Amino acid sequence: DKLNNLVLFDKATYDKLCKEVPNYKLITPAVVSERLKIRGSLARAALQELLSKGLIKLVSKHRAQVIYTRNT
Amino acid sequence: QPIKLARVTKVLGRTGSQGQCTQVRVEFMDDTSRSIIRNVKGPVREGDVLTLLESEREARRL
Amino acid sequence: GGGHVAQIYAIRQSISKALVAYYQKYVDEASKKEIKDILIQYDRTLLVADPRRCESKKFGGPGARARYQKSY
Amino acid sequence: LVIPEKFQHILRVLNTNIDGRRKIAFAITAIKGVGRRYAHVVLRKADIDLTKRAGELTEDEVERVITIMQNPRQYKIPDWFLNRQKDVKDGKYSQVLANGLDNKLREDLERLKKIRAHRGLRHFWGLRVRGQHTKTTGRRGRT
Amino acid sequence: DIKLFGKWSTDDVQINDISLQDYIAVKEKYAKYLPHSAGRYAAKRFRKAQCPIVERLTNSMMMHGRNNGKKLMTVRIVKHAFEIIHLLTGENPLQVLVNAIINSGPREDSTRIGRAGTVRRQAVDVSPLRRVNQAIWLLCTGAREAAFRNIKTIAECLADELINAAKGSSNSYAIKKKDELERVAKSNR
RNA sequence: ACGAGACUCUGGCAUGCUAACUAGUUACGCGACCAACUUCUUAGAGGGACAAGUGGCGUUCAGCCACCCGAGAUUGAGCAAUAACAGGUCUGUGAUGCCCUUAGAUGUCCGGGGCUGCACGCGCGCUACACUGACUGGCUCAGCGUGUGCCUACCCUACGCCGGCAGGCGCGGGUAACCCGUUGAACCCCAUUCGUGAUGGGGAUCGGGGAUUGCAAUUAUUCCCCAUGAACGAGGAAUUCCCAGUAAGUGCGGGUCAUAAGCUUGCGUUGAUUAAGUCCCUGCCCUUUGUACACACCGCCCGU
Repeated sequence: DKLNNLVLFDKATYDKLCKEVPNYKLITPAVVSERLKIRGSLARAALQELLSKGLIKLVSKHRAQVIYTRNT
Repeated sequence: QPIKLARVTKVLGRTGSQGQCTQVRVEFMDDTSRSIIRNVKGPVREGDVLTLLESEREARRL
Repeated sequence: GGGHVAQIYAIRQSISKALVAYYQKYVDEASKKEIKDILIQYDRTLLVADPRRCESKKFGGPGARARYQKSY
Repeated sequence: LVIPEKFQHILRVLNTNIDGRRKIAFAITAIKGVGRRYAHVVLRKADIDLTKRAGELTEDEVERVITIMQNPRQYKIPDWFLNRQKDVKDGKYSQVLANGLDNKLREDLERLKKIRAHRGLRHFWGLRVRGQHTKTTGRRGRT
Repeated sequence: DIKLFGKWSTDDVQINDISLQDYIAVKEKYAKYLPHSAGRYAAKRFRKAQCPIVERLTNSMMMHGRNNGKKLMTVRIVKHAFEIIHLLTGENPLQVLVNAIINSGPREDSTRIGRAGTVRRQAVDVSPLRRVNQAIWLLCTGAREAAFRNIKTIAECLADELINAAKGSSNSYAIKKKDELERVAKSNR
């Protein structure tokens, strides 16, 4: 009974849900997985792409909850 | 329903067909100190402080 | 030695005890009591390990206290 | 970390018709000869990693696995990876496909019934053929 | 430089009263940086009462037969993503952190009457520890079932666990179950 | 005067003691600037704990409760009072009292049917519910113990034929803290993982690769893999065991033996929800009481 979410990557729809994570007070893979009801691995990939963009620093790794933070 | 601090003076014992309640006597410290008895449950150690949220609950003995 | 609770917390037992012996045999007893008191007043469980050990398989049962099922 | 592949509401591999609800690449129970250590070995031999995004995995890797299983005897790779090996009627391990065919051949019960043996009836009644004890324990098999 | 943890301290948290340390008691060797102090809480009664409620909270998830007692589990749970939340909050979670659970607590449980009759229960109480931690035990079951066959899992409930830990106000769920039972059995006064 | 206690064995503790060429090591030490009077393991003449200190309950007695201190504050077992029972054993014993069958001696001889059925007539047994269950093989793990001629012909095991390892054959060591072995096809963990539970998560049979080599094994000996999908997540009436290193999970070793275990006897390893109570059920004991019972309530006993 898994829900149906829009996962297709489009010229328009792709750039409408990727800029909605930082619009929340509590922004963690746990909060996103319990509230927005999409895989937490997608949120982990999103924060990995943010780390690739160079605005944060990776500290440690885990299969569920990873550590990515900043000191600036 | 006031909150009163009382000290256990003596532990009487248990009751029930198989034993499921505990009896202690608690005395008030700031309410014109007098001796009131009340049944109790769980670890209520030797002369600890039992909190009375009410001054009317008694222990029906035997 | 294998076992986390064994060699861990034994590293702290060793640091406390080596400090104690060093200060006692080298400088004085007063500095020993001060710093040792700090270390072993942070926690007690250093100087004392659990005396608990596996106990003998007893009489007519699978283990120490469990007994084989009785029929009538 | 992006891929231009499009989500496919209908996907077809081996003409099976089963309820597609969960993820893929280890729910390949519909595929008969891939998975676990052998598939891991093949994928590691192909020199691929796990730097992509899970959830959306296509089926090309397992297609390549079956392609290599089409000619598995050329490279002398350890040959205890097929299901029915050293069977009569051939000295090799040929190809078969489609469901409704494999589950029967998991029990090749024609010659062992033809020989007038207790083995045919031991296998046929759904009972033991090696002797699993069936009076107090050992009651599973029909419920 | 005797500051508790690496972040807290014992020099600014004062109540100017020495009668209300029944929930948080950090004044002696019992203060713990990380709760993995080993020990046996079933050796004698009044010893699981002597537990620090943080340790009882985290350990009392030792239920099922396969996840029972394993202290590596609880220490990993309370370390993982707690290390994250400390640097991710910055502000004080103290408000909710105290203000849901640690005075959600009930005020009375019940006991059996006479020698027979399973239709009502005589209302009693305990000095708050046993009743609060019985609510905590039913909350262990409740938070489990909020994870057990559910969506929010273990090793990620750190907010709610700090709530279940700290100090004094009312928002809980299994505790209001206990309060429904409270009123029902309290109709016998 | 016995029994109880004491006692014996066993665990738990030493900046102490007695010393080890099988554990353990210091600046005229190399194979490396580009023969420490003995302590971790082993085991001995000793020490240590006494309700001893404090507080509170107790004709201020015996003692009880709690608390420091402490390695440890009712701490595993063994042994265990006359009378008892027609309890079991004559199939453990030229241990042992005679009424008394048969030749088809309850002797031999890899010899030889069953019992290894399935409408169950019963009893002891073989088994864990999710990021906890198991794989990355990416860090030094445990035992408790066993191991080769009076009999006797039967011991425990360290490389290669090589499919992917016990292993059909050559090979050495160990009568053992010397070898197996710092216990040679094992943690429970984990970059094969479950996003909310029939999937990857724990196996309904049942087939191949070379089988340890036991005439037989099937009418009891002998590996993991293809993922082939089994009410796939707290259980008629009745109930058995259990209070901290209980239970339960888990493997290992002894006995039986041909390395024959699903049995038992021990051993570690992970590790514990509940209870520090009661006499309600089943019983037991220290009293008083009743009895027409004494083969002792399964008694005795009344009625056409």
